[PDB]
Amino acid sequence: GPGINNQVSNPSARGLAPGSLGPKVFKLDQLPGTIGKKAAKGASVKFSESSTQAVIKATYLQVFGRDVYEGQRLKVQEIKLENGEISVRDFVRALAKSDLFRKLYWTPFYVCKAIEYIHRRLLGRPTYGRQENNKYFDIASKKGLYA
Amino acid sequence: QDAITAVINSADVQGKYLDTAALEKLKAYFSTGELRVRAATTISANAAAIVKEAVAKSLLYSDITRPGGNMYTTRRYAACIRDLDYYLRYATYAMLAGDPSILDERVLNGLKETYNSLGVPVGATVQAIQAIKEVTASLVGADAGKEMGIYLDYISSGLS
Amino acid sequence: QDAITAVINSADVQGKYLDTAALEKLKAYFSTGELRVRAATTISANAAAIVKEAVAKSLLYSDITRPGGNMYTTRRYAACIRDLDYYLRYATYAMLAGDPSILDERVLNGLKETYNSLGVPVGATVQAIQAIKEVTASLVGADAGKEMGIYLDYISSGLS
Amino acid sequence: QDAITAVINSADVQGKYLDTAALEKLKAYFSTGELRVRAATTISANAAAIVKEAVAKSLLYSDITRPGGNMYTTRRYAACIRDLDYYLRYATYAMLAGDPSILDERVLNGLKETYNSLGVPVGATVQAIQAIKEVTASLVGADAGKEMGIYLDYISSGLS
Amino acid sequence: IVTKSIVNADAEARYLSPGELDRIKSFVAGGQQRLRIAQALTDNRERLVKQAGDQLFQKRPDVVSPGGNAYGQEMTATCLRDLDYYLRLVTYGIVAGDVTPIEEIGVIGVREMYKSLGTPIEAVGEGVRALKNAASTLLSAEDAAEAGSYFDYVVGALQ
Amino acid sequence: IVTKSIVNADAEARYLSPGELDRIKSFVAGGQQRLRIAQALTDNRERLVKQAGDQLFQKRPDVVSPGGNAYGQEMTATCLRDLDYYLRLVTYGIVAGDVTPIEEIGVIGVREMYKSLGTPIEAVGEGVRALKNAASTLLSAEDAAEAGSYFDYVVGALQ
Amino acid sequence: IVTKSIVNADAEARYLSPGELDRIKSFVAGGQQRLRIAQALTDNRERLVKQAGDQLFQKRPDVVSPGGNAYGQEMTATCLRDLDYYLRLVTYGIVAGDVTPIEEIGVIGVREMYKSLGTPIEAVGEGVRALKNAASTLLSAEDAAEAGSYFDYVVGALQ
Amino acid sequence: IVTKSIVNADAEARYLSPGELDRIKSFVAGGQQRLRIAQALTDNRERLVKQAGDQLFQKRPDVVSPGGNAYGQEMTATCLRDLDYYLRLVTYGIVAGDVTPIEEIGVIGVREMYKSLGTPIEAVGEGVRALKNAASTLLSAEDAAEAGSYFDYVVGALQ
Amino acid sequence: IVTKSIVNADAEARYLSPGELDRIKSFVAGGQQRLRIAQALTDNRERLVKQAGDQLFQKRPDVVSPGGNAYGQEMTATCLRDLDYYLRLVTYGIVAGDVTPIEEIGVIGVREMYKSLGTPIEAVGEGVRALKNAASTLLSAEDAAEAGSYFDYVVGALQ
Amino acid sequence: IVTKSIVNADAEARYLSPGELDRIKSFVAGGQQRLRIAQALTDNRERLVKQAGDQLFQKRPDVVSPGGNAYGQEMTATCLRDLDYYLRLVTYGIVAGDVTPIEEIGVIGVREMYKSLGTPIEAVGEGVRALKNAASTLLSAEDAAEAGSYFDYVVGALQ
Ligand SMILES: CCC1=C(C)/C(=C/C2=NC(=C\c3[nH]c(/C=C4\NC(=O)[C@H](C)[C@H]4CC)c(C)c3CCC(=O)O)/C(CCC(=O)O)=C2C)NC1=O
Ligand SMILES: CCC1=C(C)/C(=C/C2=NC(=C\c3[nH]c(/C=C4\NC(=O)[C@H](C)[C@H]4CC)c(C)c3CCC(=O)O)/C(CCC(=O)O)=C2C)NC1=O
Ligand SMILES: CCC1=C(C)/C(=C/C2=NC(=C\c3[nH]c(/C=C4\NC(=O)[C@H](C)[C@H]4CC)c(C)c3CCC(=O)O)/C(CCC(=O)O)=C2C)NC1=O
Ligand SMILES: CCC1=C(C)/C(=C/C2=NC(=C\c3[nH]c(/C=C4\NC(=O)[C@H](C)[C@H]4CC)c(C)c3CCC(=O)O)/C(CCC(=O)O)=C2C)NC1=O
Ligand SMILES: CCC1=C(C)/C(=C/C2=NC(=C\c3[nH]c(/C=C4\NC(=O)[C@H](C)[C@H]4CC)c(C)c3CCC(=O)O)/C(CCC(=O)O)=C2C)NC1=O
Ligand SMILES: CCC1=C(C)/C(=C/C2=NC(=C\c3[nH]c(/C=C4\NC(=O)[C@H](C)[C@H]4CC)c(C)c3CCC(=O)O)/C(CCC(=O)O)=C2C)NC1=O
Ligand SMILES: CCC1=C(C)/C(=C/C2=NC(=C\c3[nH]c(/C=C4\NC(=O)[C@H](C)[C@H]4CC)c(C)c3CCC(=O)O)/C(CCC(=O)O)=C2C)NC1=O
Ligand SMILES: CCC1=C(C)/C(=C/C2=NC(=C\c3[nH]c(/C=C4\NC(=O)[C@H](C)[C@H]4CC)c(C)c3CCC(=O)O)/C(CCC(=O)O)=C2C)NC1=O
Ligand SMILES: CCC1=C(C)/C(=C/C2=NC(=C\c3[nH]c(/C=C4\NC(=O)[C@H](C)[C@H]4CC)c(C)c3CCC(=O)O)/C(CCC(=O)O)=C2C)NC1=O
Ligand SMILES: CCC1=C(C)/C(=C/C2=NC(=C\c3[nH]c(/C=C4\NC(=O)[C@H](C)[C@H]4CC)c(C)c3CCC(=O)O)/C(CCC(=O)O)=C2C)NC1=O
Repeated sequence: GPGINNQVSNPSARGLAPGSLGPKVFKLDQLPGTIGKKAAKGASVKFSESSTQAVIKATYLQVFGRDVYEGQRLKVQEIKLENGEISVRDFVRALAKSDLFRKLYWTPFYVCKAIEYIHRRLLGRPTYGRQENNKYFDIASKKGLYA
Repeated sequence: QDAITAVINSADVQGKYLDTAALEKLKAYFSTGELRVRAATTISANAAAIVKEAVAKSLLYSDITRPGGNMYTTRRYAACIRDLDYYLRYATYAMLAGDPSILDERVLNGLKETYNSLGVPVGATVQAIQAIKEVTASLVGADAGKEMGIYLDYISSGLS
Repeated sequence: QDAITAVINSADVQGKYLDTAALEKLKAYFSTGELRVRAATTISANAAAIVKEAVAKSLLYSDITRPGGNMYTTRRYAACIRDLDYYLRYATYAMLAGDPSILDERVLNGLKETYNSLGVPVGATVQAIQAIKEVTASLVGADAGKEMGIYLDYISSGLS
Repeated sequence: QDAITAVINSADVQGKYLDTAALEKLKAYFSTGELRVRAATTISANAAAIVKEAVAKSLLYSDITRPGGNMYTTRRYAACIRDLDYYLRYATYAMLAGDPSILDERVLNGLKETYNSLGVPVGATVQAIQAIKEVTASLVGADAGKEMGIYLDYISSGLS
Repeated sequence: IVTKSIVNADAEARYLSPGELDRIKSFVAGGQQRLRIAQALTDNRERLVKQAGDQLFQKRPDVVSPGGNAYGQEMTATCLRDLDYYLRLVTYGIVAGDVTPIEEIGVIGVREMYKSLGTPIEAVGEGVRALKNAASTLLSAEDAAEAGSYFDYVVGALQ
Repeated sequence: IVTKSIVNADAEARYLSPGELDRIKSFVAGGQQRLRIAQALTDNRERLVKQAGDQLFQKRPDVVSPGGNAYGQEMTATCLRDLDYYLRLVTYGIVAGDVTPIEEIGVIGVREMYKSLGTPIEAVGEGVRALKNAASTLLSAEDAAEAGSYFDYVVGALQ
Repeated sequence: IVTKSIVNADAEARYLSPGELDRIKSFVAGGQQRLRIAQALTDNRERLVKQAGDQLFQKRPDVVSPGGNAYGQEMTATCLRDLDYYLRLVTYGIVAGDVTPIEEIGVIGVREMYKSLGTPIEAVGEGVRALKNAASTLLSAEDAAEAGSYFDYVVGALQ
Repeated sequence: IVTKSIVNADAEARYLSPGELDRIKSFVAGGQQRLRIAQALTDNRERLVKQAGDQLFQKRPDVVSPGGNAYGQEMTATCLRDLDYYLRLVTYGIVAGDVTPIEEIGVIGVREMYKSLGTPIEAVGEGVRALKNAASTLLSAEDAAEAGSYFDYVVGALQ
Repeated sequence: IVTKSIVNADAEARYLSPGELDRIKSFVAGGQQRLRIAQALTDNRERLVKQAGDQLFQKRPDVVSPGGNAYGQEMTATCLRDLDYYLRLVTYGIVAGDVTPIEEIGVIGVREMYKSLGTPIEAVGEGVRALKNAASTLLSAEDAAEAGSYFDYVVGALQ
Repeated sequence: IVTKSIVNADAEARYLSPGELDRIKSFVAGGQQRLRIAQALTDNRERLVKQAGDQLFQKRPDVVSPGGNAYGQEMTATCLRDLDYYLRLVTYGIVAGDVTPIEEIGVIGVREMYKSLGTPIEAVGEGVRALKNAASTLLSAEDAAEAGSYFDYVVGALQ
């Protein structure tokens, strides 16, 4: 991203844009199923939904890193997010507590390596020092990966 | 949704193809689309001046901009400017689509509950949108002005 | 980066304006963009057929898909198809950009580290990318197959 | 390893005899060995002139040779000349072998560890190897300069 | 192309760009030729669908084999109706300029559908490729480039 | 099934709860019947692949037909080799007691593999159903139930 | 504008949607007019910097005044060099078709630079407005519109 | 018919016969109607060629099958160009009255040619038969007998 | 032979001395004869192992005798497979021009392997001598000399 | 070149490998061309020293200048005697086929000798380059290549 809003620099510029140097972000807009007020609901095209499915694609793309195989998409949380109740951060939380995420990034690796890699995926930045590290590792020692 | 995609969706619910009635609707949409493009340019020219003239005509020197009003605070005044800037921009989008359903789905989904919960007055917003309608009708022209005013009045009726 | 963005950068770091050689480079890019777009369209047509034909040419019925080989397990076969689809897709992006920097930035960055960590055979990957290049040069024609094979051979040379 | 030894190894680990594709590879190597030997001779002619021209192109009159830079001390300047002579000599060996495995085995093994331990700047080294590649591609011709630049870019890519 | 431009300028906070207004102007200028192409494809519905389906059965005899899905008169009639549906969506996409009508009517969930129907995807795709070849032979040359590139989107999106 | 309970109690910070110890003790008790079932399916493999190819090529003749994938002796030998692979993974799942070491090698990426090989997945599911029928004829009732368990998992997985 | 669509479709796992291909084809068509506009602004640079300094120092005389920053020949030469830099970045943005390679070099950190140089940013915005007026006088109507596009972006950016 | 009569009287030592001069007189008398038929066939070039080629692909889908020769837009364009060439030679033969222009431009060595091109002869012949049927439907009745009999020579000479 | 000169000049800090470049150029010249000799030994592998087993089991019958190692069909098949391995390594050494890639795979630890397998090494040396005699009968004089070179190296190595 | 292979195989306990025997046989074959090249450089020595002094003193006039070493008739005679010595060692290296008997007499300690004589080594390298150019003009193409070989070694050695 832009240099000037380094988090060490501007603790007042954390919710800013990523600019054009950073990767492109995804906001869930135009939630499908809200089609006006007046009675209708018999359309075909409904251009909003084709743009909402791509947010669901990018969520797998950033938490898992790749696209998931066809037999392992989480269809329940997919249609629950499309319905309108579960939100994007709720979908990321329910995705990172799946069995595939556990058997890919918690089961084959060391505890501290898996904690650091989960910080690379979810928060999107490496952990600063030890101040975060047997903090999240102290949390891992009482309730586990879910905590 | 455009006017084109609305025509296609209506024919698709019927299950038939695009014969002469739908084709004549599409020819009508193309003929108005030329002046719609020209109006989009002349609206994107001076959107800031349009919002400035609208708030100077309607909202300034009243009780809501005085201490004890909804537009007193500096962040509240900036939110007012950005909301009127939105109404102009989305009325431009709904003008170019020739179809107000994208405008409805975009802002009239939740702006009623948002202005309910925040305590924002509705009628002052309706007056401000009407002032935007007068300023854009004076700036652009007659028929493109009323084409803009159709969707601006759609916004003002959706908020009420 | 682009070829346009590379030309602009090379003119920028000198403080130089756009001289006639840079305008020649940009006009050559604007000449070649026609077949660039047509090639990218027909490669986006049948990428799965290209990957299927490439594994049927190079990797299938070898010892690699036999037990003991690296493509024996079915998750490893799916990972092989994924890696070949990645090579073809990023070669399409580098062909349409006209600059191989996205291959260096997104594919070839830490790839030998990964392939030597997992024990992935490198020479079989190079031969698979070669079979990809032959199949898409047959499918798209020689004139765009040259530019496709340039970036696929770039991936093959950086991999080795 | 060689290109000959790599072909023999790839035929050996299958238990395969020398089929016609391996004989094609060996005959292509026996065709290219002429210009390989001539290029190695003229690079062994004036290696010191190549290193001198490369530091005069890239590293000299920068902040790197100024105090504070990594080439300020005269033992560090001598170590810089030594490292560039190493890159050119091992690129000559990899060019005459026709296989970059000796670069992976003797140069690129623990080199990023050393350069991050000593605080050696990596990007200036990459630009110095680039200037080496341009000087020797000018000196030897384009036809052998391609194969020289392949292994010098291999060193540059593994260093980064 | 108006819906896609509007939603793309909707994701940003700004209006429609001059570039995008040039895109809409060029789309309006080419719209009459696109209506001519839609006229030809509407009036050639029968023979295009039948030639494409029979080219498919020449290429792929597995579907009309008795182990296949399209075994029998009724099943093969539904096969030709599927090809009719896809040619109709191709005409919609040629008229609109977007592929959002093709997508949200016939692309977006077709893999799971044809998996549950027992029908192979690749034979659908080969039939739409046969439609592309037939409509390419019927139309004018760079007009056929226009029609066959939307056909190309449908073919690449089905697989 | 021990790795299942171990990673199950390992995601939590708790130990293995003694109900899981009861299920491990019961699996340890049933392991002898599991080993006899696996050896009975082991020694009679070529009969099962023969009868599976029998019932499949009687059921779906399109793989036999030249438009299908399994046309010719080489392709039909590869087909029966695939059925041999799936019988082998079923014996692994019979010994392991839980479907993890069979899904890890045969299920988890099979749809895209068979899609980029051209073969239909429903014919593979019918082949594993034929394997289940032949092993049901080969075994006793309580053995055929416990074999049709994992065969049923494969048939549900390939669809 | 190609990098914009490429990273735009690259954040998604999807390909480049063919509406983006249409906008790339239209930009490829308009590139010749872009190149002529850029060359016309290229060869006439010193006129534009002269008239921009004219209109700026007529508009704001405090840079001329000794309390301001651009006092003396050296400081006023640095001022016209800054205007030359911004005209150069405007020509880059005219060729590239989208404001990324001009914002990356002239916009993204300009406020803190001009704050720690002492100069006001509003005078720089008035200087780019004077450049826009002089280039509007230099070009034709459809050329001045498309130049005042990117000049307008710089004027909005410096404020 | 003048060239053939002259070379036939050249093989003998004698002049042109009264019978042959009656043949030339009748050919001159019918020549204006033959120019009318050539006028109609010249002006109906497009739709005759396209209808005949599409009738061919309705009859013979092997050529546009992917194992066939006319697979793809360019190959099928050359197919329609071959049909265009043969319709042009048919118009030449209708005008001349001989079949020597048809013969020494397009008949005499066509078997060895289409053998070396990989193209089947019978599908060419079926396409020229489709041209015969289409031009028979366009023209007047015994005028269509005249046109279709030259078409009949081309069809019988290709096979 | 290029790796030999490269590590030879690499232990020193000097470059490759141009006499070594002369020997590399001469090996590059003789590579075509090397490739023909290797292909001639390649295609006639079955014959050479047969005649080597012939001459060996005529020479030393103790491997045939039940106290020896190569008793029975399985052990004699392993014996001829060992001779096949050594012929393969001889072809590798013929191509490489120097005995490094054959000593690295067949010589460097062979004595302790054959000691802990029970087989005598002198019988293996007699087998490679029989291979040398059969290849001397198979090739011309200048080819048999250059093959008996590397065969001679193997015979000296196994002793 | 025979001493090179002999000490090369002598550091090892192995004999001379027959690839080394091949390179000795090839050098034995090329010895006649080596002897003719050496005699042609032998009989024309004073021409080569004259043209080398010509091209050197045209290239570097500081040896002519009184601050340089080769000032006066005695010092310039010693300079041309040094060039005569290096031509003699080049003929020795041409006969021997490998650069050992020329490096042993002219290269191995030359830098400290010329440093403690005051002369620069780069001027000596330019003198041997002038000798190489004059011998390239004196010989044919395949002779000048093989002479410029060892001349090139001396030029690389003096630097
Ligand atoms: C608290 C200790 C600390 C430091 C120092 C720090 C430095 C730092 N300097 C950076 C870039 C930079 N740093 C410099 C600085 C310099 N280059 C020069 O030519 C000058 C010699 C020198 C300025 C005196 C520049 C020019 C960049 C820009 C590189 C770029 O972003 O493209 C970056 C990359 C990302 C960003 O700025 O936002 C970091 C992290 N971070 C820290 O946490
Ligand atoms: C599951 C395998 C596993 C282990 C073992 C592990 C160990 C581990 N022990 C740590 C610290 C520590 N480890 C010890 C342990 C010891 N020091 C001693 O004197 C004793 C010899 C020994 C105890 C028997 C101590 C005293 C610290 C505290 C250092 C500190 O935090 O300041 C830390 C630093 C952060 C933190 O505790 O929260 C880790 C990651 N992590 C793992 O994932
Ligand atoms: C965009 C550039 C890019 C690439 C290429 C990439 C590759 C990549 N390939 C992987 C595994 C793999 N890669 C291969 C591929 C091959 N092995 C072979 O035998 C063949 C020669 C070759 C296929 C042509 C296989 C078989 C695995 C499976 C290893 C395993 O997961 O157990 C992994 C480990 C984790 C995972 O697949 O999900 C990565 C990260 N990541 C990237 O970001
Ligand atoms: C054959 C492969 C190979 C390499 C490359 C190698 C490098 C190497 N470079 C070193 C130091 C060094 N290397 C450099 C080189 C550089 N610093 C710069 O600023 C430039 C970017 C770059 C020169 C182009 C310098 C300046 C030092 C001196 C550090 C010191 O000794 O204080 C050292 C520390 C000890 C020593 O030189 O004697 C090693 C081992 N060793 C190897 O075996
Ligand atoms: C507009 C978007 C759209 C599509 C695509 C569509 C397909 C569609 N195909 C169907 C059946 C079918 N579809 C096929 C298709 C094929 N035979 C093959 O092998 C070929 C690969 C393929 C021809 C392309 C067959 C054989 C059936 C009958 C299957 C059955 O009856 O179970 C059915 C169920 C019966 C029906 O309602 O007609 C639907 C809904 N419906 C839609 O609304
Ligand atoms: C143990 C895990 C595992 C699986 C699942 C597996 C599948 C597998 N099936 C293959 C081919 C094949 N698979 C089939 C399958 C079938 N015949 C049909 O008609 C039915 C649809 C189906 C079986 C009844 C056919 C016909 C081929 C040859 C296809 C070709 O050559 O393109 C191949 C490529 C050739 C090979 O290397 O064997 C693989 C890797 N391999 C594995 O290691
Ligand atoms: C291409 C991107 C780019 C920008 C934007 C840029 C700005 C820039 N402006 C500078 C100075 C300056 N800039 C101005 C600016 C102005 N005169 C005024 O009164 C107005 C406020 C404004 C222009 C009309 C002045 C007066 C100075 C000299 C200030 C000083 O010496 O302290 C300097 C320091 C001196 C120098 O090295 O040139 C930089 C780096 N440099 C760049 O490379
Ligand atoms: C005036 C006399 C005349 C004829 C007849 C003629 C034919 C002709 N047909 C050609 C190709 C072709 N011709 C066909 C023909 C057919 N597709 C089929 O299956 C049908 C049976 C047939 C349509 C009638 C095809 C598919 C090609 C392309 C083959 C290739 O490119 O290899 C070519 C080579 C490419 C070219 O120059 O166009 C020639 C010269 N040229 C002549 O000068
Ligand atoms: C390419 C390098 C290479 C060598 C040299 C090699 C030798 C080799 N010889 C073996 C056995 C054998 N080797 C022989 C050898 C002989 N019959 C005789 O009487 C003679 C003494 C001699 C050959 C004429 C016999 C009889 C056996 C079977 C011995 C046993 O089963 O214990 C075995 C164990 C069985 C096997 O896995 O093949 C190895 C590994 N393998 C290699 O991969
Ligand atoms: C065969 C091996 C061999 C070498 C290499 C050799 C060099 C050699 N060069 C000498 C002098 C010299 N050498 C030169 C050389 C040069 N003139 C220049 O300007 C150039 C730098 C260069 C030649 C073009 C000069 C000028 C002197 C006289 C220097 C003096 O008198 O101090 C001397 C001392 C006087 C003598 O006894 O000849 C020796 C021994 N002698 C040998 O036996």
